[PDB]
Amino acid sequence: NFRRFFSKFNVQAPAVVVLGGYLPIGENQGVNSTWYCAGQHPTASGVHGIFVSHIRGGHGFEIGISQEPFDPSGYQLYLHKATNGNTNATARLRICQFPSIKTLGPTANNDVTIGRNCLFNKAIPAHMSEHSVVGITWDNDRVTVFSDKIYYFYFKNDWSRVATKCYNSGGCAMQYVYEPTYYMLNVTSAGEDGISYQPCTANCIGYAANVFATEPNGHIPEGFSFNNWFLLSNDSTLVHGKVVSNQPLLVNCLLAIPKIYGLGQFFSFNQTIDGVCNGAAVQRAPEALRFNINDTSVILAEGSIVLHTALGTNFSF
Amino acid sequence: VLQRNQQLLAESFNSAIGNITSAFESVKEASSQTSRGLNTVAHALTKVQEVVNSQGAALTQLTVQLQHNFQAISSSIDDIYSRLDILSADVQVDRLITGRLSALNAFVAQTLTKYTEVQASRKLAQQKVNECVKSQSQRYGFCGGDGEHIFSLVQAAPQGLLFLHTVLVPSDFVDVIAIAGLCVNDEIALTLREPGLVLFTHELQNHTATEYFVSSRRMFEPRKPTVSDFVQIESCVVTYVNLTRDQL
Amino acid sequence: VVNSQGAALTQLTVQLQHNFQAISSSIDDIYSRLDILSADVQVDRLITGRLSALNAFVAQTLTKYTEVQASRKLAQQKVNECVKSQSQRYGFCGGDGEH
Amino acid sequence: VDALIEVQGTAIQRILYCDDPVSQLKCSQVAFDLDDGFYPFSSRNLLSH
Amino acid sequence: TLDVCTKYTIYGFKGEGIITLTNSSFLAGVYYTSDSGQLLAFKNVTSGAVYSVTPCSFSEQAAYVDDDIVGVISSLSSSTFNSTRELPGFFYHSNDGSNCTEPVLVYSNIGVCKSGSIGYVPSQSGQVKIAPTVTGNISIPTNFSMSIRTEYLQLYNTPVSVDCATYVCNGNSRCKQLLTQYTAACKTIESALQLSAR
Amino acid sequence: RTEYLQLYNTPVSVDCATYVCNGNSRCKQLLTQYTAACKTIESALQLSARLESVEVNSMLTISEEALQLATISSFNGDGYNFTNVLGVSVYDPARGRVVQKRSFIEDLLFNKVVTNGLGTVDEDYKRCSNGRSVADLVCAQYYSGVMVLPGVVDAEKLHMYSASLIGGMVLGGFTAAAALPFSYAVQARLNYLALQTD
Amino acid sequence: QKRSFIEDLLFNKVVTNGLGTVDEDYKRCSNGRSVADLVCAQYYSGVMVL
Ligand SMILES: *[C@@H]1O[C@H](CO[C@@H]2O[C@@H](C)[C@@H](O)[C@@H](O)[C@@H]2O)[C@@H](O[C@@H]2O[C@H](CO)[C@@H](O[C@@H]3O[C@H](CO[C@H]4O[C@H](CO)[C@@H](O)[C@H](O)[C@@H]4O)[C@@H](O)[C@H](O[C@H]4O[C@H](CO)[C@@H](O)[C@H](O)[C@@H]4O)[C@@H]3O)[C@H](O)[C@H]2NC(C)=O)[C@H](O)[C@H]1NC(C)=O
Ligand SMILES: *[C@@H]1O[C@H](CO)[C@@H](O[C@@H]2O[C@H](CO)[C@@H](O[C@@H]3O[C@H](CO[C@H]4O[C@H](CO)[C@@H](O)[C@H](O)[C@@H]4O)[C@@H](O)[C@H](O[C@H]4O[C@H](CO)[C@@H](O)[C@H](O)[C@@H]4O)[C@@H]3O)[C@H](O)[C@H]2NC(C)=O)[C@H](O)[C@H]1NC(C)=O
Ligand SMILES: *[C@@H]1O[C@H](CO)[C@@H](O[C@@H]2O[C@H](CO)[C@@H](O[C@@H]3O[C@H](CO[C@H]4O[C@H](CO)[C@@H](O)[C@H](O)[C@@H]4O)[C@@H](O)[C@H](O[C@H]4O[C@H](CO)[C@@H](O)[C@H](O)[C@@H]4O)[C@@H]3O)[C@H](O)[C@H]2NC(C)=O)[C@H](O)[C@H]1NC(C)=O
Ligand SMILES: *[C@@H]1O[C@H](CO)[C@@H](O[C@@H]2O[C@H](CO)[C@@H](O[C@@H]3O[C@H](CO[C@H]4O[C@H](CO)[C@@H](O)[C@H](O)[C@@H]4O)[C@@H](O)[C@H](O[C@H]4O[C@H](CO)[C@@H](O)[C@H](O)[C@@H]4O)[C@@H]3O)[C@H](O)[C@H]2NC(C)=O)[C@H](O)[C@H]1NC(C)=O
Ligand SMILES: *[C@@H]1O[C@H](CO)[C@@H](O[C@@H]2O[C@H](CO)[C@@H](O[C@@H]3O[C@H](CO[C@H]4O[C@H](CO)[C@@H](O)[C@H](O)[C@@H]4O)[C@@H](O)[C@H](O[C@H]4O[C@H](CO)[C@@H](O)[C@H](O)[C@@H]4O)[C@@H]3O)[C@H](O)[C@H]2NC(C)=O)[C@H](O)[C@H]1NC(C)=O
Ligand SMILES: *[C@@H]1O[C@H](CO)[C@@H](O[C@@H]2O[C@H](CO)[C@@H](O[C@@H]3O[C@H](CO[C@H]4O[C@H](CO)[C@@H](O)[C@H](O)[C@@H]4O)[C@@H](O)[C@H](O[C@H]4O[C@H](CO)[C@@H](O)[C@H](O)[C@@H]4O)[C@@H]3O)[C@H](O)[C@H]2NC(C)=O)[C@H](O)[C@H]1NC(C)=O
Ligand SMILES: *[C@@H]1O[C@H](CO[C@@H]2O[C@@H](C)[C@@H](O)[C@@H](O)[C@@H]2O)[C@@H](O[C@@H]2O[C@H](CO)[C@@H](O[C@@H]3O[C@H](CO)[C@@H](O)[C@H](O)[C@@H]3O)[C@H](O)[C@H]2NC(C)=O)[C@H](O)[C@H]1NC(C)=O
Ligand SMILES: *[C@@H]1O[C@H](CO)[C@@H](O[C@@H]2O[C@H](CO)[C@@H](O[C@@H]3O[C@H](CO)[C@@H](O)[C@H](O)[C@@H]3O)[C@H](O)[C@H]2NC(C)=O)[C@H](O)[C@H]1NC(C)=O
Ligand SMILES: *[C@@H]1O[C@H](CO)[C@@H](O[C@@H]2O[C@H](CO)[C@@H](O[C@@H]3O[C@H](CO)[C@@H](O)[C@H](O)[C@@H]3O)[C@H](O)[C@H]2NC(C)=O)[C@H](O)[C@H]1NC(C)=O
Ligand SMILES: *[C@@H]1O[C@H](CO)[C@@H](O[C@@H]2O[C@H](CO)[C@@H](O[C@@H]3O[C@H](CO)[C@@H](O)[C@H](O)[C@@H]3O)[C@H](O)[C@H]2NC(C)=O)[C@H](O)[C@H]1NC(C)=O
Ligand SMILES: *[C@@H]1O[C@H](CO[C@@H]2O[C@@H](C)[C@@H](O)[C@@H](O)[C@@H]2O)[C@@H](O)[C@H](O)[C@H]1NC(C)=O
Ligand SMILES: *[C@@H]1O[C@H](CO)[C@@H](O)[C@H](O)[C@H]1NC(C)=O
Ligand SMILES: *[C@@H]1O[C@H](CO)[C@@H](O)[C@H](O)[C@H]1NC(C)=O
Ligand SMILES: *[C@@H]1O[C@H](CO)[C@@H](O)[C@H](O)[C@H]1NC(C)=O
Repeated sequence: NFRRFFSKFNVQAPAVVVLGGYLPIGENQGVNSTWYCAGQHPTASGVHGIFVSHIRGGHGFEIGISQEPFDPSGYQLYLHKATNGNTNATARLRICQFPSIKTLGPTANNDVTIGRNCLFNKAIPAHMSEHSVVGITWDNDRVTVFSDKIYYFYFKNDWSRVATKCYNSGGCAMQYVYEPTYYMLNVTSAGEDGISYQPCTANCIGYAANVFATEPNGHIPEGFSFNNWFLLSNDSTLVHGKVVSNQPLLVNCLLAIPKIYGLGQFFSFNQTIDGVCNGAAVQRAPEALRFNINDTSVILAEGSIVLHTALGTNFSF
Repeated sequence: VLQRNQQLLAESFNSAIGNITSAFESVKEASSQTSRGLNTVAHALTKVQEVVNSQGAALTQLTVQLQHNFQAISSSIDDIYSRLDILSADVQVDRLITGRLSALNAFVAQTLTKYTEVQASRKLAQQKVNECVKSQSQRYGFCGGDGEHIFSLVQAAPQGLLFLHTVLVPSDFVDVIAIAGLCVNDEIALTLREPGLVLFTHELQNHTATEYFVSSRRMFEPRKPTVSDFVQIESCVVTYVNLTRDQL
Repeated sequence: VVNSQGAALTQLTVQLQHNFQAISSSIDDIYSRLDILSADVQVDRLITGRLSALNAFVAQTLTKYTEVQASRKLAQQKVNECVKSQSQRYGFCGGDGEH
Repeated sequence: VDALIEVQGTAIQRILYCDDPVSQLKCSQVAFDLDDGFYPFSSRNLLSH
Repeated sequence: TLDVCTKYTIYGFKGEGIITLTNSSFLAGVYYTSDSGQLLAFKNVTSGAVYSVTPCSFSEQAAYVDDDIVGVISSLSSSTFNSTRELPGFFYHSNDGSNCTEPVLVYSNIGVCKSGSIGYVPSQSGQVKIAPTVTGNISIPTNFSMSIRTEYLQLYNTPVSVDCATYVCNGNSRCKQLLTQYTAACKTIESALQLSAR
Repeated sequence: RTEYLQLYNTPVSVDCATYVCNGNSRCKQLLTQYTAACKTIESALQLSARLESVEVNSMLTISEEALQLATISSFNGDGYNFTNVLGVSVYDPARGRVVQKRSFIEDLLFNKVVTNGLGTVDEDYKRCSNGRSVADLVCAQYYSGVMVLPGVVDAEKLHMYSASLIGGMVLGGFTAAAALPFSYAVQARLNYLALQTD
Repeated sequence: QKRSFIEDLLFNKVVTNGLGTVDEDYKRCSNGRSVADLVCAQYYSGVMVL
């Protein structure tokens, strides 16, 4: 079940990463409250993530997501999926402020705040399997779709009320999740099957926030926060804006949670750095080295940092 | 005066309102050039878009020039002021003040140039409302073009005013027989007076039924004529149909 | 006017020939002479000059285009009144006579 | 390497590269989505060093 | 080296390009340049060999479609695309060599459909007007309908004001007394903007 | 009486980077600091071309019926000549259909004042793309990174445009059997302006 | 009496509140008290659109 759910995402063979999110637990594991919005300690916020792959009629899937606090100047979403087959599973997805009503149809006054044309209007193919669900989750400005490939999109608004013009399904037919659970995902089999999807207990946030997969092209996988990543600037400061520039972001190798540097580990700009290059491997001599920080006390206590010049002069931190 | 024909045009107006209302939002759904040419919302939104982008300009570059240091140690006058004696900095500040003043003279000239041209343009649009709206134009296509005007709903938009020309549209064409003129007793030439109207004969003499009416050339409103509606001439040409006094 | 339009592009290469305070306009060759620092100074000079020239270019070109859009607005006006039709405005097109 | 950067309120996200004539123009236009139409481009001739 | 892209180093004129032979003839002169100052064609003495060089780079016009490029316009037949059709004045490059029927992007008398096919756009049918007639026959219009046409115009522009001194003097005192030498430009702008605003 | 007015203007196309950089990797990465101005100018020129293009397309109209009556044979000659002004009907070219060239009068003014070999006869850039011989400034300025957009319309299009518009005034009913005599419409206008008696 | 249907719809679609069109209060710049965007700055530059 979960094997097919997470096998769709593509990644290099030697990978182990902690993943957090509203993962499914039961077909109809009922909610513990009757709330659809999110606030302090937001757990029973309704359906943070819904996942459905079954239907009792088979005619199709109509989905409408909005926010009950009624901010009509925002955006709405409809999904019209033709429940026929796999290529026919292509669903018309429309992210636009919709001329909709709180009632799921034209039977009252309409919300017409649709000044903007649209934010998205395309048809996305899907597929059918018993253990391949299609669903949607939202988390802050993050929107993630389990349908074929993950679909992640960024926008600033609130979405709190979910409904469907097609309710011809049982409670177990759709899985609604509301609590972001954490699981460490390990894959090294070089196949659709990962090593495990074991739940994560500790260091999950750090591991998730720092561990990623090195691409064959050395590019950045999406969704990464870059929480401790900052623009390389020799001066000045920019709160906001956009720019193109040269930055030390290409990668030759990747390491995480080191355990050997305490034994006088040495690194050079010539040699490609050895170790578990988490993700792909690049046979390119390093040009710079980036370091994550958790507790400087180790550095303060026994961090022995000494640098060497082309004339042999050294400087010890 | 059937009272229905204007009703028939009414749902045409209402159906047109629906498309116009529809076309206001999401122009790029199934747009066509025939629906994107002149007198189209797309052309209209093109105009509104370019003008709003146009007005959203001509100020940033001003910040750009003042940012620069031109042929001087530093853009901070006080720095050199604190870091140097008087005379050399005086040379550079003269350069600097000359640079800023020259840039803004070019700027103020071009801005007033827009001002002059828009004064003329603003004048022109002023008439447009007067005639087309405040009054009824007899021009063929002056308000917009190639149509017969009915009225126009005039509205506004940020810092401007807009026209929507409600215009009648021809769809059918009545094919009728025209008469050159009348002569009677080879003495009296019965002839037209007002060029807009025209005499004619619906149907022909196939079964002794020649329906002599008069109507406007432009519009099809057949009706029986009157003698006083015509004029008399003392000269005749072959173009006139021959009639007798009994036929008068 | 056709002689007029047969102009306003020759001058471009002229200042492109001209060197804005530098040893030589050949950016590649001068780049192939010394270190990077001084060359960076001069290349900024030339790019600024040429961009400013084309900024000028843009202003008068759009100026011609602005004045001419009004012009053929009037022209399309003309093709309406007494061209596709006949009006009673005396001498409106033509002048000094009855059309 | 070279890429486009988006910073918002001292936060950084949506960083895109330029290793594509399509992408080069995209960062040459600093827009994630461009507008369909004609755009002139040179001949990319970095084939041989 | 001949007719290849190479690093030319010629009489203090250096660079990269492709040289070509030409058969021109002039009893004098050895080099010939462009308006910009670059040298295209030249001759050598002992043999009169005349050569013209070309850059190893040229431009082209490519069309952005939906979210990709499907059509390219260049001067060389070779292209990465399946098909390249030599249209009058240019080469059209695409993998879709079909006929355009419902053009989506139109330039001049030419247009391109969604699939990328290109075509010649026929002239749009114009409105029909019936001239008056002396006699005989006429097609009088009847049975009319509605059509509403669009028009806009922007009327007024917001004014702006600046103090040159403040804009140029950020609090200094010595500045104004030094700059007393010339100020009339500030005068011209202020009066002009004020009268314009009023 | 005589009047004239010009209609549109020739557009220009330039690439900023190429115009400034003649194939310079270091320079382009250097100039990467400032580019927004290039975006503005290209947008302006591109958006312009589009806006004037669509409006001229809206300006033009067509009427094949007027084309039917265009020829002298398709006009009921009444004393008047209209010989050198009426457009010439030319044979079937490689197209295979009878097409129309320009009448005597405009060809006269063209061949006198409009110099052949200028920018009006659009140049196919292939000739210098192969090069192989000494060329003129146009390919060099292409080398500079400049290309001149083809004319949006054609003289023949305007020729038959003007022909259709002028010939539209002889129509009677829909597809009239024979053109009404020009004189007949004349006294029509004459009576309109002032009803004639004699 | 507020706006009719179309103009307010076109107003909101083409112009968003907080653009150059919307009016501004100059008191906060005098107070400061927070980060400043351009608008106070060009006031500091001495330019003023009426
Ligand atoms: C460690 O670095 C080595 C060099 O890198 C620098 O030095 C070290 C100390 C660090 O500071 C580092 O940061 C520096 O950047 C690196 O060596 C690599 O591999 C070989 C080493 O032998 C070298 O490549 C050679 O290339 C030539 C061709 O280049 C020109 O050579 C002559 C120069 O005049 C010209 O005439 C030619 O036309 C070429 O244009 C090859 O000919 C040569 O083949 C043989 O060279 C030696 C000669 O004794 C033999 O012993 C070898 O076995 C070869 O068979 C090499 O191919 C070069 O130093 C460097 N090349 C590259 C591409 O990196 C070494 O790999 C680094 N080690 C690690 C583990 O990272
Ligand atoms: C993510 O998923 C991967 C895939 O399973 C896990 O990798 C396994 O890790 C365990 C724990 O170390 C391995 O088990 C031990 O492996 C030792 C090393 O040999 C393996 O590794 C080398 C190099 O990768 C391979 O070439 C080799 O073929 C082996 O696969 C063995 O030496 C160990 O056996 C020793 O101890 C036993 C007693 O316990 C003795 O009987 C033996 O004789 C020997 O002395 C042991 O087998 C396992 O092998 C790894 N898998 C693979 C395929 O190598 C990751 O740990 C996992 N990570 C997370 C976070 O989930
Ligand atoms: C803030 O301010 C600093 C200070 O200037 C800027 O730092 C510059 O960064 C750039 C980017 O790398 C540097 O450019 C590089 O210069 C190298 C100089 O090496 C020569 O000089 C040394 C002596 O100093 C010699 O010993 C050596 O042998 C060389 O002769 C170049 O080697 C680099 O080459 C690049 O291009 C080649 C292709 O030709 C590539 O193969 C290389 O990998 C490399 O990419 C490069 O040109 C520049 O030198 C730095 N300045 C100084 C003074 O050193 C920051 O960029 C600036 N901005 C920010 C945001 O920090
Ligand atoms: C200008 O307007 C007048 C007034 O409407 C028109 O007079 C109408 O003429 C049309 C035909 O041109 C008639 O429309 C059709 O009438 C059918 C029955 O009426 C006569 O039909 C034939 C005519 O060929 C006679 O032989 C027969 O004996 C009938 O007496 C209706 O059944 C038709 O309805 C269907 O078609 C229309 C159009 O497709 C659809 O919208 C309908 O839903 C339906 O499917 C059709 O209405 C009409 O009867 C005439 N009206 C009157 C009052 O006589 C002029 O003809 C018109 N000028 C034109 C068209 O040039
Ligand atoms: C609009 O202006 C026209 C011209 O001033 C007025 O006169 C009409 O003119 C057209 C053409 O000029 C006429 O169309 C004609 O159709 C006729 C059809 O033949 C009739 O007569 C024969 C012999 O009696 C019958 O057997 C037959 O059934 C028909 O009743 C012919 O006269 C013409 O076509 C004939 O000759 C040609 C060439 O030889 C052949 O190719 C044909 O096959 C056919 O044999 C001609 O096409 C039209 O009929 C004229 N009007 C009338 C009322 O007759 C119009 O009157 C004017 N319109 C109005 C409304 O006033
Ligand atoms: C041009 O250059 C490239 C390589 O250099 C090649 O071009 C490709 O050529 C192949 C085969 O000629 C083309 O393949 C075609 O794909 C079409 C698209 O269908 C897609 O979707 C269906 C599901 O609806 C999938 O089953 C299918 O695999 C595709 O993913 C198909 O429609 C084509 O035929 C199929 O569909 C038709 C109609 O449905 C059926 O009647 C057929 O039986 C068949 O099932 C065909 O499979 C491919 O699109 C080309 N790519 C391009 C042009 O970019 C060629 O070597 C070269 N020349 C040509 C002419 O392309
Ligand atoms: C569109 O598809 C046509 C198919 O060929 C033919 O097109 C029409 C002319 C019809 O006759 C069709 O029944 C027939 O299959 C492709 O062929 C070319 O079409 C053009 C369009 O008119 C033909 O026109 C020629 O134009 C030149 C210059 O105007 C004249 O000299 C010719 O005498 C002729 O009029 C042409 O003959 C025809 N064949 C060729 C060019 O070999 C056409 O390529 C295709 N278009 C596109 C853009 O894909
Ligand atoms: C003139 O235009 C107004 C504005 O649209 C029309 O009023 C509209 O009338 C329709 C038809 O009744 C209303 O539609 C309603 O839709 C809801 C579902 O959204 C449905 O439940 C209702 O039964 C009704 O059909 C619409 O709300 C209403 N809008 C407004 C603003 O009044 C009016 O009808 C038009 N004039 C004529 C003569 O139709
Ligand atoms: C209606 O009355 C007028 C008034 O007389 C008639 O006009 C006359 O018509 C005859 C017959 O066509 C004309 O005779 C013609 O003379 C010319 C030479 O002028 C000759 O070439 C012809 O063969 C014919 O014989 C006569 O001139 C003319 N006179 C006038 C003053 O118009 C008209 O004919 C009458 N209508 C009908 C249908 O007969
Ligand atoms: C309609 O216009 C045509 C075109 O002009 C007239 O036909 C041609 O007219 C020209 C001058 O009008 C004649 O040129 C002659 O050339 C000879 C030799 O150079 C010269 O000696 C004469 O003095 C005259 O300039 C030409 O012969 C003549 N050709 C023909 C075939 O007509 C035509 O006469 C005009 N018709 C009407 C009704 O206006
Ligand atoms: C080059 O030679 C031309 C003579 O005819 C050409 O001969 C060779 C070179 C081939 O190109 C062949 O296709 C031609 O028939 C001269 O007409 C031409 O002027 C010469 N080039 C120059 C620059 O003078
Ligand atoms: C795809 O599904 C739609 C709606 O379910 C249906 O109308 C269409 O015929 C289907 N197409 C195929 C090829 O099955
Ligand atoms: C001084 O730093 C050491 C090394 O990090 C740390 O262990 C120690 O606690 C510090 N000194 C005191 C008195 O805490
Ligand atoms: C728009 O016009 C079409 C005819 O072109 C008509 O069928 C349709 O009903 C109209 N739309 C509305 C909303 O009335």
